[PDB]
Amino acid sequence: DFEEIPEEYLQ
Amino acid sequence: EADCGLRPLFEKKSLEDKTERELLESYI
Amino acid sequence: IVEGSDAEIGMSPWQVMLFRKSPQELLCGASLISDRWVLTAAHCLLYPPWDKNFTENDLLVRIGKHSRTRYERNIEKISMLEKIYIHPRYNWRENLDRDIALMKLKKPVAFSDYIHPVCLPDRETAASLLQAGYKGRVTGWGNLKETGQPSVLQVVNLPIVERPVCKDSTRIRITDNMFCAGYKPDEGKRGDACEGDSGGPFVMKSPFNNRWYQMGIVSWGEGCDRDGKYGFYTHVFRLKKWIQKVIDQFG
Ligand SMILES: C[n+]1ccccc1CNC(=O)[C@@H]1CCCN1C(=O)[C@H](N)Cc1ccccc1
Ligand SMILES: *[C@@H]1O[C@H](CO)[C@@H](O)[C@H](O)[C@H]1NC(C)=O
Ligand code: NA
Ligand code: NA
Repeated sequence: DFEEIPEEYLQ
Repeated sequence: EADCGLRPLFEKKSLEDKTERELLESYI
Repeated sequence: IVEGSDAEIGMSPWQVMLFRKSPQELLCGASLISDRWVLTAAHCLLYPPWDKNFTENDLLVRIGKHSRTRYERNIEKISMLEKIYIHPRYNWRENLDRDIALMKLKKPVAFSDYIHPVCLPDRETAASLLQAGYKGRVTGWGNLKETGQPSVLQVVNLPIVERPVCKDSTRIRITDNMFCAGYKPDEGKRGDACEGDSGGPFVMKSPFNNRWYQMGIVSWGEGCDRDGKYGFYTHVFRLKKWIQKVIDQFG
């Protein structure tokens, strides 16, 4: 249900 | 921090939020 | 938050969302206490009865938020965790005694109109403000009812309750490291924290210096907003020596 967050924060 | 607890959009500009007065009134 | 209202923009700029990386979901609330430190409930990170034991790499903190689900481009800031510190005497086995944890951020967060730290109380402000009938404010993105979810940050103001009334409302053993808050059945008004609000702040605005202080951390309750029940909060001042020890040693 959450909008995707920038990939930079998932690395 | 020296500036802790002072909100930029409220205390810093002398604006009050809609319900903070309810807190103040309870502090007897 | 049950029976609260939408926060105003910038109303709670110390509000932090603890966010699970995978799957992406709300984990808990938390609060910003400096540019590098975030305060939350220990049970948000460690709760063996529910197989909960998060490590630093499992989570993110999202700061400056208002919308629950949106990525608030140009407003929120997302931080990785360097280290988690849980109170060494946190009692997850029985009653959540000492339900407190700190998270150190990998990099300092930049303050803005939407991001700003809350004060921690000293002995004097705690003595002055932690009195039955005095109201604090609880904020979070948790459920709107016990048994749905908000578009934006919710806020509710609630009175601190007399210790004997807290004790008499539950079979759980209460300790000096907790206080309870909420309206009594005869008071008419209502409101409570609920699932997802855990770890968020209970704040009071000192009438002596007009600053906001975090007096509590959303800890536990039996259901949400039930008549004759109250929300229980970690007593931040009582545990401040530990907070300062951690920050002094690892800061
Ligand atoms: C549900 N709730 C209501 C009000 C405030 C905060 C919360 C969220 N807290 C919780 O859900 C916490 C986490 C573990 C069980 N729990 C609870 O609140 C339990 N319902 C009661 C409990 C308290 C202490 C030890 C064991 C069980
Ligand atoms: C939780 O995880 C850590 C390792 O990351 C482990 O050492 C610990 O024993 C686990 N259980 C706890 C703290 O109850
Ligand atoms: Na009791
Ligand atoms: Na209640």
